[PDB]
Amino acid sequence: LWQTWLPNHVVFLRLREGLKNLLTRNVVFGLGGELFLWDGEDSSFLVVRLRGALSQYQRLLCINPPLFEIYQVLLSPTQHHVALIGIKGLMVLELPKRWGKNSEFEGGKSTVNCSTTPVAERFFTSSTSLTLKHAAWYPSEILDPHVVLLTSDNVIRIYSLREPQTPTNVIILSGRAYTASLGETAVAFDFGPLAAVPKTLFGQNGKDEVVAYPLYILYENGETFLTYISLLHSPGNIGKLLGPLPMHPAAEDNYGYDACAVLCLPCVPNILVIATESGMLYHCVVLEGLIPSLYVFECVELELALFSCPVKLHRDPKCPSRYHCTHEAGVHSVGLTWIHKLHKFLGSDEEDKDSLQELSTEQKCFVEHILCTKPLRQPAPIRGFWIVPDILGPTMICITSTYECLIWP
Amino acid sequence: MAGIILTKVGYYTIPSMDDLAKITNEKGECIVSDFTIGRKGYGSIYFEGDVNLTNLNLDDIVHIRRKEVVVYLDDNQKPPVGEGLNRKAEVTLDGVWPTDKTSRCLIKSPDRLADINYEGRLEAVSRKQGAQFKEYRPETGSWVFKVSHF
Amino acid sequence: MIPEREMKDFQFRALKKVRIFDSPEELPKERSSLLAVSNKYGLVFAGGASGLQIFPTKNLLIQNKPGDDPNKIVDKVQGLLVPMKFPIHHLALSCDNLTLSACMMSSEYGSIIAFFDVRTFSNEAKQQKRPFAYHKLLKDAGGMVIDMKWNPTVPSMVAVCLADGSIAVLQVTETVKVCATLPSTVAVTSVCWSPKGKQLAVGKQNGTVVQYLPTLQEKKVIPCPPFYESDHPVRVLDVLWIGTYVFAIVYAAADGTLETSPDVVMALLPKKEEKHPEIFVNFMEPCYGSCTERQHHYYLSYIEEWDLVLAASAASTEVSILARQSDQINWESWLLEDSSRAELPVTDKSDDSLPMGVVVDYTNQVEITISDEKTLPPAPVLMLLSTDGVLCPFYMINQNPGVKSLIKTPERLSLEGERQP
Repeated sequence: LWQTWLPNHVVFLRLREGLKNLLTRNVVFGLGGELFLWDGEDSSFLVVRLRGALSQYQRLLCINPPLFEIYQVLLSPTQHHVALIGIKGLMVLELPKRWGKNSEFEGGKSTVNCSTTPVAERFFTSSTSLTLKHAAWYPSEILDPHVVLLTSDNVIRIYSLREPQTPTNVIILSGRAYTASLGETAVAFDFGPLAAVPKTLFGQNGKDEVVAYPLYILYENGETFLTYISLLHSPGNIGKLLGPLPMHPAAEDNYGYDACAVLCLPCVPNILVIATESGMLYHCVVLEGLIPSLYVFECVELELALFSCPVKLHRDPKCPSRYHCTHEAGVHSVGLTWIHKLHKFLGSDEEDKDSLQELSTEQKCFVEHILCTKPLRQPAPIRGFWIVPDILGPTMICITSTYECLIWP
Repeated sequence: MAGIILTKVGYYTIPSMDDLAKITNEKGECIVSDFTIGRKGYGSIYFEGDVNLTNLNLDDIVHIRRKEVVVYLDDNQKPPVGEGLNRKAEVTLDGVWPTDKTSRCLIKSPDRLADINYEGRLEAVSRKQGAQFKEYRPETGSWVFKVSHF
Repeated sequence: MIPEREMKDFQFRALKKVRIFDSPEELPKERSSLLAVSNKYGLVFAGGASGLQIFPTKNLLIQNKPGDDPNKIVDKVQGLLVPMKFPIHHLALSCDNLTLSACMMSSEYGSIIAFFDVRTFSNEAKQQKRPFAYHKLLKDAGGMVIDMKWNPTVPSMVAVCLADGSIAVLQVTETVKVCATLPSTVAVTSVCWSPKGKQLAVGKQNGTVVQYLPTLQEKKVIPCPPFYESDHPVRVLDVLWIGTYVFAIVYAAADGTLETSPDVVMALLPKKEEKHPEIFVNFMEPCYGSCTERQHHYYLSYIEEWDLVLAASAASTEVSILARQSDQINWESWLLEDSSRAELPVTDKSDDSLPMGVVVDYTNQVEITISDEKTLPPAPVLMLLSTDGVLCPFYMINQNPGVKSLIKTPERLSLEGERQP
C-alpha cells in the first residue's frame, strides 16, 4: 500500500536536497493513481504512480519553463492542464498523453516534454509592481479551459487558453498613496456549485435557464461580494457585483479585519468559510434576498484549538460538510455536522434568521488538529496538501517545509 | 503670485496664499517654517521646519482625497528626500471611520470605536505603509500620522 | 544671431483654395489637428465641429488657369460626409493607412476616440460608415486629446496624450488594447515617435523631453535648455524627433499664457562616446504670430530627402522652413520670395485665417503648368485646413541641386479584411 512506502520515495529526497541548494504554497496535486510534485529547481513535475518502487518516477519537463517562482499548482476541471501559479505570473502546462499497459505518459519514458503557455504576460511585465493574489479555473468541465486571475489592482480577469493574453471578461471591483482604506481590496475568491439562473440575469431574454457559477469575492477587511458568471452570456465588462453582503448577526468586534481566505462549500444554500490571519473561521450561510446576506452560524478560533499567519482552506472531495485548514501549526479538519439540517428553501427574512440562531445554539461543528508541524526552532508552513479520494477512506498527504511526506490517517 | 500655483477648489495653505506672496523676498524666494497645505473637509499636510515653496505647482504635486493623500504623482518628477515637499510631514485625514458589516453604516460612536479598538487598527494600517500613527479623533474621524517622506 | 538665407530654388505655388466646411461663427481656439492624408491610397481626411469628410486627394487639387482669380475659393468638391454626433478635435492615420482615429469631446459624456477602418469608407454596401471600436477616456474636460501619434512602423500602435497630463500607448487591431499608461502627475504636454518607431519621446510641463520604450520604461532625459531662467519657466509645447540625436523642440511659457510667443529650438545631442553638452539653437518665432487668442501649437514635419523641416503654427498665417545646411549639421531659415510663400488667407470679414491641420500629399501625378509654354514635373503638395473651413494647397517646388522626386503613385484600396463593428 502506497500509504506505507510513499514517504520513503526518492522524489522527496530529490526535493529535500533541492532546498539546501506571499502566496500559500501547494506544490502537489493528484490525478488518477498518480501524484505530481513540482520541482522548483528543475522547473518540472515528478510523477509517482501510487496504484497498479521507491526509485521510479517520471519527470514532466516544461518546454518553456517559468522564470518566476511557482507557489501553487492547480489541475484544471477537465484534467488536461495544470496552472502554475506564482506571485509574478501564471503559466499553464498541458499534460502529455498516456499509453501502455501501465498508462504511463508517452509509454513510460523517463522524461516527457510538456507544452506551456504564459497567461496575462503583459500585466506582470508592464506594471512591475502588479502581483497575483489568487487564481483558479472556471469550474466548467465542458467548455474550453478558462483561468481566473485576481491581481493586486483589485481586478479579476478571465482568460481562455485559446487567447491567453486577452481577457474574455473583466471584473473591476473598485499604492502611490497613503490610504486608510487599505483593506478595501480583494485577497481571494471562490466559485460555488453549478446553478441554473434565468437568462434575464445577464440582460438577455426568453425566460430560459442557463448555466452559471456564483463567484464569491473576499476583501482584506472581511467584506464579501457576489456575482454570477456565465462565460457565454456574461458581458465582457461585468458590473452586476452584489455587495458587500450584509453580515448577520451584529457582532461586537464587527468580525474584525485581516481576512485572508474564503471557501464556498458545495451545498445549497451556499455556505462560505471566511478565515482570518488570527485564526478565526466564520461559517456563513448565504441567504437569498436582490442582494443576498450572510448569517454567521458560528465561529471557530483555531488559536484555541491548539497565531498570526496566513490560513489556507481546502475542500473535501467526499463530503460537502467537511473542509481542512492549513497553517504554520499544521492541519485542522472541520466538520459542519449541521449542514444537512438546512433546507434549500431558506430565505433572509426575520423568522429565518431567528430559526438559524436557535439552531446554532444546539449545534456545533467538530474541529480536530490532525497534524502538528510545530518545531522545537522557527515554524515553517507546509509546501503541499492533497486529499487522495478513495471511497474506502480518504488519505491525506501533507508535504512539510522540509519535504517530509506525512500521511493521515 | 510669486511662483506658487494653487487653484483647486477647497484647497488652502497656512499661511494663506496671499500671505505667502508677501513673504517672498527681494530675490523671489518663498521660505516658510511650519507650512500646511490642506483641502477643506478632507485633510491636511503639515511640514515642520523650513521649506522652499518657490515656483512649486501645488496643484500638480499635492492631492488630498477621502481617506487618501498623494504628494508627487510619479516618482520621476519627485525630488530627493529632504528637498521640496518630499520630506518629513504630518498627515491628517478626516472622515475616517470603519463600516458596520451588518448595517453597512459608518461607525462614528466613540464608545463603539473603542469597542473594536479602531485606534489599534489605524496603528497597524500606518506601520504597514511606513508611517507612524500619532492619534485618532472620533468626532471627526481625523487620522493623524507622520511620514518620513513621500 | 538666427541663421537665415534667401532661397531662390524653393517656391510654394498656390493651387485654388477649396471650401470644405462652412465658415464658423467664432474663431476656433483650442489645440486641434484636423487634416490627415493617406499617401498609400490617395485620400484626405478632414474633420470639424460638423462631421468628417473624406476625399480622393486629386479632387481637392485644382490648378489656377491664366485668367482665373487666384483668390477665388471653390465652393465644394465631391467627397464623402460621415456624420458625427460630436465635434472632432484630432484626426490621425496609422502607418498602414487602414486606421483613422477621430477624437471627440461631448459636454455630456467627455472624450472618446473613434477608430475607423478605412475600407469602410470605400464599402459601397454600407450606407452608414460606423467606427469599429471606441476608446473612452473616463475624463471629461481633462480628457481632450492634445497630441496623438501613430507609430511610423508598428501599424497597430498609437500614442495619445491628454490635457490632464496623462499619456497612453494603445494597440488597435480588431479591438483596443491599452499597453502602457502614465498618470497625470507625469505632466506630458506632447509626444513623438523615433524615426524607426522604437521609442517614444514625450515633452513635459517641466521643460524636459523624456525618451521611453513603448512599454513606457524611461530611457533618456533631455534637460530644459540652459538659456531659460527660473523666473521665465517653460514647457515643451511640441516635439519632433528627426534623427537619433536630433530634435526640434518648441517651448512656451509654463503658465499657459498666450501672449508670450513660442521658441522653436533645434537640439543636437551628444552620444555615449561623447561628454559634450547638448547643443541648442533658438530659431525663435519662424512662423510669425499675428494671433494671441488661440492655444499654441506648432505643426512640425521633417522631409528627409530634402533634409528640411516644415513648420506652421496656430498663431500664424505663414508656413516656415528650417533646412539643414550643406554643412550637414546645422540649420538655417529659408527666406523665400513674396509670391512664392505659403500663407493662409484673409477671411471675407477681413480677419486672418489660421491653421487647424497640415499634411503633405505625395500621390499627385499632374504636372505643374507654369506659363502657356512651360511645364514642370509633379511636386508634393502642402495642404492646410484653415479656421475658416478652407483648404489651402501649395505645390512645394524644390529646385535645389541633387533633390530626387518624392512623388509616389497611389494604390487601390481593397475591402478585404475590413473590420466590423
